[PDB]
Amino acid sequence: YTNTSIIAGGRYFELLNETVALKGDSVNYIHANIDLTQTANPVSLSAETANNS
Amino acid sequence: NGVDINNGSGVLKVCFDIVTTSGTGVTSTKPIVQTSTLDSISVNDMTVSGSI
Amino acid sequence: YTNTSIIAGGRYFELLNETVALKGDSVNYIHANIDLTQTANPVSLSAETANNSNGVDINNGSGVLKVCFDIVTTSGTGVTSTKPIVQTSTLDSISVNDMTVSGSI
Amino acid sequence: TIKNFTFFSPNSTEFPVGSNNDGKLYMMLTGMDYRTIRRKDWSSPLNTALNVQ
Amino acid sequence: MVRQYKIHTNLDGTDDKVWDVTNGKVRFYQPSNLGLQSTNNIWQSNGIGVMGTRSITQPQIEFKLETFGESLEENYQLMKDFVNDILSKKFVTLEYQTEIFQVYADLALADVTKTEGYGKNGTFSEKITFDIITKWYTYENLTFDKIQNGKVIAGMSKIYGGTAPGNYKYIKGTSYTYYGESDIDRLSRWDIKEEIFSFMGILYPKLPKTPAGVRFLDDIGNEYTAIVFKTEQVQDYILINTDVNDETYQGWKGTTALNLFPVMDFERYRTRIIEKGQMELINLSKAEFKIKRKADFV
Amino acid sequence: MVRQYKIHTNLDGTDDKVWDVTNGKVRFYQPSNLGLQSTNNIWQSNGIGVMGTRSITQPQIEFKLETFGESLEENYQLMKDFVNDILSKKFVTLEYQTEIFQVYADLALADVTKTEGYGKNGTFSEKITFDIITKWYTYENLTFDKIQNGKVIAGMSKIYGGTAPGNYKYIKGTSYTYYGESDIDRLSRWDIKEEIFSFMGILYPKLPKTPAGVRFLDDIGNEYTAIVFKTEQVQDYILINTDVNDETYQGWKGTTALNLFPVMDFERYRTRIIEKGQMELINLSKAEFKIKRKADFV
Amino acid sequence: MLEANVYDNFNPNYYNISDFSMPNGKKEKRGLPIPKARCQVINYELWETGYLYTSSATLTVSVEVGDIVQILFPEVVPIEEALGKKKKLNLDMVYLVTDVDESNKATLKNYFWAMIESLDVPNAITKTTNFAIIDYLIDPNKNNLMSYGYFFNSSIFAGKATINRKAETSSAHDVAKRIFSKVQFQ
Ligand SMILES: [Ca+2]
Ligand SMILES: [Ca+2]
Repeated sequence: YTNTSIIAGGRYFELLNETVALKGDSVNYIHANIDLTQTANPVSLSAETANNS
Repeated sequence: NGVDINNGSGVLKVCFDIVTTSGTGVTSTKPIVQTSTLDSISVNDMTVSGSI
Repeated sequence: YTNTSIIAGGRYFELLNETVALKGDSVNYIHANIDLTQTANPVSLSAETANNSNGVDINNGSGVLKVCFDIVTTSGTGVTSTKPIVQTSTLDSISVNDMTVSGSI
Repeated sequence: TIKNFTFFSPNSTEFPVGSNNDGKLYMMLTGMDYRTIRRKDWSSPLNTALNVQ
Repeated sequence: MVRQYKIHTNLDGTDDKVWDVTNGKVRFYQPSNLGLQSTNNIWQSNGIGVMGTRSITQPQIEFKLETFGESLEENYQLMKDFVNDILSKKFVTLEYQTEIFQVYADLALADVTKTEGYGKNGTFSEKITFDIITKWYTYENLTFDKIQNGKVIAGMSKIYGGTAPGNYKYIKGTSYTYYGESDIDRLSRWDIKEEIFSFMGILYPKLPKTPAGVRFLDDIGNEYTAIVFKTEQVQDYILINTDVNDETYQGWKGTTALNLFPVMDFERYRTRIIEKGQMELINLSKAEFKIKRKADFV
Repeated sequence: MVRQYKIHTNLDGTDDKVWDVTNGKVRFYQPSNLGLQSTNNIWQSNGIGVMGTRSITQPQIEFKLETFGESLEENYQLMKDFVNDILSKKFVTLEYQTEIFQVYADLALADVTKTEGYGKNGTFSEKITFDIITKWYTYENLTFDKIQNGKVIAGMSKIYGGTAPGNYKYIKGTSYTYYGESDIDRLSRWDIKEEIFSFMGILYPKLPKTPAGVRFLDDIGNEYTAIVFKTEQVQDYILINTDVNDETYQGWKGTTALNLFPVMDFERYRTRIIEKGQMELINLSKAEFKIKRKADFV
Repeated sequence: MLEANVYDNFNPNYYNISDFSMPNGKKEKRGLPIPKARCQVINYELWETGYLYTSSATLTVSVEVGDIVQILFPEVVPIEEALGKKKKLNLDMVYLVTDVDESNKATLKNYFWAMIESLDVPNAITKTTNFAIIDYLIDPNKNNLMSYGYFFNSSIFAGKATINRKAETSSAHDVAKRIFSKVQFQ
């Protein structure tokens, strides 16, 4: 993600040259994960086997 | 009231005699029925004065 | 048993926050067991696979009196139903004014 | 906990039976609740005007 | 003070010659191992350990057997008398005794050595090896317990006393506590506190042609096993032994010993292993029991 | 300074009798091996080596067990006490303590020796062998972490301050950074930083009939395992132990202990091994955890 | 180690009865029970489909012949049941206990192959599409073991069934093997 902005749960963040590793021969569901207890890095991305919203 | 005094707190009130009166004195008296709640009875003979 | 009173073999006792452990997916027969030789604790409760009431005369002789008072049915996780054992009154001759029967004579 | 009553106490302290403990016992023997009573007149009660002795 | 070892031919029996191996002419010295070994079946997957069932194995006991005769004739006479006494009985009971404990082992003679390296006056230094049947078991005396009637006290017990027609008062804590029971002498508990394997109970029956024997009750008052015999005449005493190795059942009348096994109730006798609870006497005036329960390490 | 060895009958349990094998009357000396062995499964093709998976194997620890009694009576009394206490519990926990670490091992009695070579006042010098269930695990108290609001600073924080009607400036780098969150007392993280194997949690449930128990979240906020029970009445505390050897899932109410195994969700409880992430409390008012985590060599 | 859920035999003489009262009101087939014991699997060889070899594992609880063993994994498998529809399926390895030795090492047979056991199929059924054979093979009214319906990808079993040798009566095992070889699925 070269320059993508996302609003999730009313929280704004930017993906600037953020790479997500994928599973081969698969349908990858890209998720934005917000954990407010992780003070320094509250947002992380994941590639999952299903839509786990 | 039927207040459980043996287990909990409170004042137990229970009627035993009904007294019908006039202006002067007592006209008639009727006692409250003594209920005997039981699960099963094995009896030889019985006599009923009222009804079953 | 939060507050249950029982009379077994003419002996009165109270079950005050007394817990009995049960067998899963089973019909549990709850018994009151009276052993007079156990001076400090003559009464104990058991959950059994059958009604093992023995009719032992504890007031005239030796032995342990076992009497079933409750039937507790379970699933694999908890109690599904409870049925009490019938309380029998054996009498010779009765004089009565009125009677109500919910079952049958 | 199991509270035993109709049992002897060797040290004369083990199983004391109180008024409420016997009260509950008597109720079970005759088959009565707190809404009914057991009453017997050994001698008929006298009626003097608006009073019943 | 010091440890006493004793070898018994028929422990729990009348024909029991005892060999004082600690004190006597024939002596047991330096036991190989009196401890125990266990195989716990511990399998581990990814560093985390799972434990199976521990088979508590008992190792052979090897003693340095020395003889203390006065002549070559006396030492040869000891070795012949001692070793054959061990051979005459199928198994020989050892006794481990100290200031604190007295336990027993049921050894079976595995190996004995005889060599021509004689010390003074033809003395012997030999190794005697034993195989274990049961390692450490107590031989306690089991007796019934009696129940006593509590004392009568004014105001605390249930009596109609003082001013006529009597009075008993309800009080918080004191109230009415029953004194005892009319004929409390009818209650006798033969208490079983720990699990037992074998026992040597002598039982004297009351009435002939009435099933005579002992029954066992668990903690909830249910019967698990019962040694019940039916007899035509009254045998002065029934001498039952539950030991597996030399199981003995016999009804003694006078000087005659009769085998009571075929006349015993096979359905009631479900197990030999006695569980925690109590024992009841059926058709018995008197009984004397000798209980023998285990101890893995002592 | 010096090393401390301690034997625990039931670590993580109220009935925990501790034996000081460094200081006490019964002492452990000269451990055989405290290290480890590994089988790497190395198969070689044409001189080139390919490595499989390393099965880290733990070897038996043999201690020179010495007793320090004052009389023959006391030394016999120690050997009988110490060995039977180890036998009473299916497995014993060792405590390897030093200036830098405090690790524990789950031992099972492999072999104990008893001989008649007594030193002074009936002293004992015997070898005790143990089988390894789990070797070196840290036993630590796991607690949640709290989040606190950052301080408010003029020009740095998002506030409309100073001259009316309030002013917040967009700067380069310093700009506006939020102070904290309203009710930041709601945020609590039970952090899991390294992979844990077993745990002894005391769960305090809130609402009856609602699945009460802990669930585990991975690094992406998904659930892998959950120990969840659906009770009929409010238990005062649920006691859960994940130890493989003695699993406990009991709901205590007053003085009564209830087995919670059939009421548990079997589908949600996928694994015992807890991974890096966070723990969530389902229908719980309070929680108290004790985490045990393995270490191969220490 | 791996987590295992041990259940007693999924007897279709018991579970294939529509007497379970659903919360809405209507009657459905008896649901699977709770595991009689939760144990852990050690010293194992576990096969996903059981195409060539039969599985083996030493279990902590003393399992007996007939019991069903559900091996659990803390991961999820996404299966596409409809063109666009995908469902969150938890990873499982389900087997039937065939034999347990003295050391409690259980010989595990994959549930499907243990279900289509002793079942014979005539040439008349092999005449239609592969869907008809799958619908015949998976039926709790005929099978030795209980089954609550199959999930199948239409595209792979769309083709016409393979021609039988001598047009004889073949076993459910031989036909499945012949079909699974051509469709390239297990
Ligand atoms: Ca003998
Ligand atoms: Ca423990």
